[PDB]
Amino acid sequence: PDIENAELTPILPFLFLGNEQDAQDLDTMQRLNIGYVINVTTHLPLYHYEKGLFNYKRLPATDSNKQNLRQYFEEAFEFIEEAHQCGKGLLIHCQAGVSRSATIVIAYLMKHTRMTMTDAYKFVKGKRPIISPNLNFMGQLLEFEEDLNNGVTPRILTPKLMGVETVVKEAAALEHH
Ligand SMILES: [Cl-]
Repeated sequence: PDIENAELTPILPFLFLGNEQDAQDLDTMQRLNIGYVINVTTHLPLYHYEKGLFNYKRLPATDSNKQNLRQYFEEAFEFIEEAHQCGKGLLIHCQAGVSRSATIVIAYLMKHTRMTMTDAYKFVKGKRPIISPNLNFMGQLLEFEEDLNNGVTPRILTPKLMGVETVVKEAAALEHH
């Protein structure tokens, strides 16, 4: 509880990070032009699925110290890019939007923005303070960051994304860290 009943966080113009609440808030979603959802849990339902409005993708993971989240990065990344590729907004969430969801977004910012693991972590954190991936996930993000830098993973730096202004705010924010 406490500060945990936070508001849906906008990471990028087309990328939002939230909790199981925001996952249910059909009004905000349609308002924000959400067309895609990623549910990073195994037990929560794909809210509003029946309504046949958005496209979904579940990354069946728990916030355990044993969970493998890497296995899902690539997949989650495409789905995020698909939503991007076509003017739709994407909402990613888990339970509290505190550990699992965040790890995915941080990883994302890493792969598509040669941003450091710490910069990405700080960036997302800046916009959503409650953020706190678990040490298991932190290590995976560390490995991932190493993998990116050594090239064993195709870092996609295609301008296919962000417009100038977006990149500027991004850059300006990292300057604050
Ligand atoms: Cl969580």
